[PDB]
Amino acid sequence: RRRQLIRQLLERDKTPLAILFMAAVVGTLVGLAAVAFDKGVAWLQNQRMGALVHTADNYPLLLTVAFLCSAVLAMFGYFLVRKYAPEAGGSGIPEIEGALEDQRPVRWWRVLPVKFFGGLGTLGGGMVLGRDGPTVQIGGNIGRMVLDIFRLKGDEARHTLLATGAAAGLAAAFNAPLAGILFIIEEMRPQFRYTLISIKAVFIGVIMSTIMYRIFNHEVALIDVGKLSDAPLNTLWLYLILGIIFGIFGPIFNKWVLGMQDLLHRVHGGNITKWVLMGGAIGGLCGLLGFVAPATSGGGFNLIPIATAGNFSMGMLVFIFVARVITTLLCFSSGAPGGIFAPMLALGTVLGTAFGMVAVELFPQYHLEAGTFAIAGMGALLAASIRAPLTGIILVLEMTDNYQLILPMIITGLGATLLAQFTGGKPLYSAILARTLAKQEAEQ
Amino acid sequence: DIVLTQSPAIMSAAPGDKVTMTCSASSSVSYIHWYQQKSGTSPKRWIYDTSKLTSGVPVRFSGSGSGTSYSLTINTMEAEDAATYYCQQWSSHPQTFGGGTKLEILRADAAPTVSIFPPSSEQLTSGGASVVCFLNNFYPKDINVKWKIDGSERQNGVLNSWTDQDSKDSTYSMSSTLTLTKDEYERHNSYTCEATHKTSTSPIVKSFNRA
Amino acid sequence: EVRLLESGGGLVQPGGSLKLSCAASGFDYSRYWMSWVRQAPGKGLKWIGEINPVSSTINYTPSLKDKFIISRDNAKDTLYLQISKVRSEDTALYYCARLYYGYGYWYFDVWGAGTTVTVSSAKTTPPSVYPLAPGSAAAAASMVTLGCLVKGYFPEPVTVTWNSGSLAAGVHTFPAVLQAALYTLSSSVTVPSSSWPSETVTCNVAHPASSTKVDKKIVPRA
Ligand SMILES: [Br-]
Ligand SMILES: [Br-]
Repeated sequence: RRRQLIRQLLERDKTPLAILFMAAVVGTLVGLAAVAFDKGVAWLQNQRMGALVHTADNYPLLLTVAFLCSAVLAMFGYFLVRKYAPEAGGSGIPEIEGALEDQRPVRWWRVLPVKFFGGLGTLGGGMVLGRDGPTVQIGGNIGRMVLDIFRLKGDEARHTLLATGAAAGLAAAFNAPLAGILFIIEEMRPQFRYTLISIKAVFIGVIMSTIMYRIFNHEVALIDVGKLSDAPLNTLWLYLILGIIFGIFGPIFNKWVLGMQDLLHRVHGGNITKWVLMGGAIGGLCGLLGFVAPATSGGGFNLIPIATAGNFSMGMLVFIFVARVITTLLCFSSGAPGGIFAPMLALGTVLGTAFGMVAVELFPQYHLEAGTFAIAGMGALLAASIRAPLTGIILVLEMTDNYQLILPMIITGLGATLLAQFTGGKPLYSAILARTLAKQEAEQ
Repeated sequence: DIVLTQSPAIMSAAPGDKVTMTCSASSSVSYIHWYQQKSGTSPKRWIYDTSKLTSGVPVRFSGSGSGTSYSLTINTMEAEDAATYYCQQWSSHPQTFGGGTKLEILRADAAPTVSIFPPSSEQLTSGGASVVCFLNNFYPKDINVKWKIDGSERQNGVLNSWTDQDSKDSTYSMSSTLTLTKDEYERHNSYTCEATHKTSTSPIVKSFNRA
Repeated sequence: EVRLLESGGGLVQPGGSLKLSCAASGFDYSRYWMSWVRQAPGKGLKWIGEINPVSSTINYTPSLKDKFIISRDNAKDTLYLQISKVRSEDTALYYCARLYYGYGYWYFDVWGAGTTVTVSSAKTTPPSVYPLAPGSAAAAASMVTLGCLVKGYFPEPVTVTWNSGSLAAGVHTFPAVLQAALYTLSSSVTVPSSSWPSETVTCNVAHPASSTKVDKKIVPRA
């Protein structure tokens, strides 16, 4: 196939100006969408704080308005999803991947509103869920919308604009441009066959998305963890030990979410009213735990700098890990709109910090700072649960800027992804697309 | 914890010459460090991680070993290499240094230039009498001194003080001071000071008489 | 340059207390661990303790409760060591040191000059400074050997220079010897036969612990 390739190499990277320009506008809208979605989620969380003050004396009434405020916002989000867009439940990264396989539709006229407003409800009530899901799905659909509006033709544009949407979408959720592009290249593209996704364009989308986010967010970083210490070579083996711990825990956590989806589906059977009533009990629990023990609730970005700084006791870190594993399953397996990405960072950070603490006390000749082990384990559940280790690495790299930790991060990740493979685990986003594509056939 | 015992506690060797000291540990040890201390200066980091030189350290130096035994070595020694070499570990906690190994220049033998001094007029008015004897610029450092007062031997009120090896001629000096009260000093006439070396069988007597 | 300069060392009464200070100049004093290592007179190097830049974990050798207190002031660029209930075991030269590593087995990177801590009940005392001219029936050789005796001072140390340190060659000051809670030492110069008493050989002693600067002239006897 020599002379074909001779002509193919010659015709390499010449993305049609039409697709390049359309990725430019797609990134800009996904930018504004994620910016607005972010300001929105914050505003309800603030109102919710100011309500607990108008009632800061009658401690039971305090616990009540904390429950009901999140119950109401939760239910609203469940309903908006069951009634008008069922595939905007849960994360939504499984659907955008399916859409790249051409096995699920991009129903943009329905999802943009359902996800955006549905998420504002579940995130804004302080449920343990991430902005990733919402912005990723929302962003891909925004790409289809401009595909349809401008009626561009071809697989290139349909797969590209669908991709450049979800990349710029994950970028704007973490001020994380490189992580976004890498998310498509390692995790979201069609995994078993070639694709025409023009990377130069996904790139133009991520730039514009990131510039919009910088216009509304500069001077404040999502995670400021300072510059930590370096890692001596004779310490690396301790990070691989950490990865092995994640590698067996990774799939163990994947199993629970699948079965917990089942155990919660038994709760409502499929009945839109039992379901929405359940999410008000979940959301109300979260807005309640968010008052009485905030570390067990919320997205989890807040407790990351605190855990890295060694500011928790070892007991507290154990408590938090259990509790946050509990409230993470309750929220994500219920199907409420919102990603799982962000809260898995916290579960990872918390675990590493606990590991770094024990590592500090066993090896004073090593001169450890528990903080480096948090930064390594932060992207670790991403590796052992969703099996996109290269994406978690550049993600944590972008958010904490401790590049001198590049080796223990890479090493703990490969450790988690290898032991997750060898203990019979599956990439979480791909094992969700399955049971979805399998029920979307088992009905026949 | 982990005891380190450096081996040739003191030692000499001529310039342009191979030198080898030793660190030796009760338990097992990984990657040892070696510092060079000269009399009056801060210790200097000389060799780290079993084997690794430092910027400025001349390449005649070398380290080696493993487990529970390491060593420093100088292929061709120099003069500026005379110091104490301290090994130290941190493979285990807490870290530990060794005892030291003093490296002194070896040279030709030299005999003392002996000087004896009578108590000054100033010290006498205050009431004391110290007779100072200076045994100056010799090698090696083993020596004996004897005091005779009216040619009878004296072993009390004598105190001696050697120097460290010299920088320049790399010899030794040593001072012996007999201290009495003014009264006992005026009871006798001849104060003599006798040095027994290795360069001769017949001591260098120096004395004086008050007359 | 990179400089570690420590002060605070002196004379202290037993059961008392001192706070040594180490002053840093030439490098970012954070990001580095610091450490104290003392060296008893004529003995090996001994490890006190260490302290990490954020003051969040301090380690001390197997030695008692409040005996040592290592602390640091990153604003001031200075390292502190407080020794409480001082014994005679604590009489030693105290070194300030910055730590580093290579393969991860750590070492003592750059040291400072040191400061000396003397622990005795004996009282500060000035030196008496006596000339050692050669006997009046001298064996006036090619070179003549002069001296001065610096008798009965406390504590250490004295400086002894000759003709303001211009006669730098051919001098030995001897170690002081301690007796009945006092110190004594002598210095020896050697100058050519022609130099003395032609010119003036002077002995300059300085014992700062008692504000003593004295020059003593060596004139020939009789
Ligand atoms: Br999902
Ligand atoms: Br989030």
